[PDB]
Amino acid sequence: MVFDVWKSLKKGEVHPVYCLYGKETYLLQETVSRIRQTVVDQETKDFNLSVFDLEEDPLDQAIADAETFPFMGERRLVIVKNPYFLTGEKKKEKIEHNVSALESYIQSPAPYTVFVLLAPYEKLDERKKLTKALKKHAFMMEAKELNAKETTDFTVNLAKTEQKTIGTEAAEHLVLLVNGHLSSIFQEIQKLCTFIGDREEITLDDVKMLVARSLEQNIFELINKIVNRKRTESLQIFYDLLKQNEEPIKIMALISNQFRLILQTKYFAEQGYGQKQIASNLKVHPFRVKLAMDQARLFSEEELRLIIEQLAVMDYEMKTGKKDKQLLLELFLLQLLKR
Repeated sequence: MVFDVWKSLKKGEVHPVYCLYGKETYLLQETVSRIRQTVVDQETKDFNLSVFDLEEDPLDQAIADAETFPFMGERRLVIVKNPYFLTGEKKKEKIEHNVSALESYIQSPAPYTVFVLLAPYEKLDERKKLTKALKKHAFMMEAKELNAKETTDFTVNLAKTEQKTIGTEAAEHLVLLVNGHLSSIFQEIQKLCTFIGDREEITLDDVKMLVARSLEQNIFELINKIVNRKRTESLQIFYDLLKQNEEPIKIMALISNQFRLILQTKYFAEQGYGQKQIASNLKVHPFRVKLAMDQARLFSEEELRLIIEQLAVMDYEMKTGKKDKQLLLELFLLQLLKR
């Protein structure tokens, strides 16, 4: 897990070869950053840090760097992004790398180098020689996209890394408020750990007082309330947005993005595709795809198409000429509530 690596780095356990994979790029990024903070010194970072992207860079140069002594430092850091040849994708499109030299390197790596493969794919091809070599010689870490329940456990465990705790109710509420984004959970957990001072436990009350419901979560909820005929609850959500000075045009764009998502999700769901395949097809986090799937059940295809076109018209009427922007939005939302 991400936590195994993070805890290891803090104990001074830094290994010569890592393979960080999975589609949760934020955790890949955060981990690469912690490894950097561990091995690189700012005074020598020009000399002891190298980043390559195998989409455009030669593997051999990354290896030649890895085999160079650190310069006025104890360790060197070499980062190698996008080993697409670890997957089963169409191999004709890009650079034809020297995989065998890489296999050789990870099997006998330079003791003074920390070599990190950053492979933002869900799955590596287990049949590939190099994949087998990594599972043996590299510290493998998967940063997968989480569902609702997994996201709660992640939040609970995250608090522990700061020597605090958070109960499952408080954690579930936090995850709800930030609409499941891990980057937001990480941020809010750090704020909460500081906030509670000497106290050990982040309470549900701490979460509610400190953590603001995200705009994107508000948009989601506004749409729930509307499709559920809860007239005042949804008028209240909309008002609060305006009242904290969100721009009507921005509110509209987010509403538009969600309705487009619902239509797409409904389209693929009705062909039997699951939360899993839809997220990867749409390049949207499964957490957010699940919610769109739930909402898609409450609208017909024809409604969604109408709603979407209404929003494109509003976008144009707002961007061009002088119509009352808030009024345009009021009318739209009122139409939705009668209809």
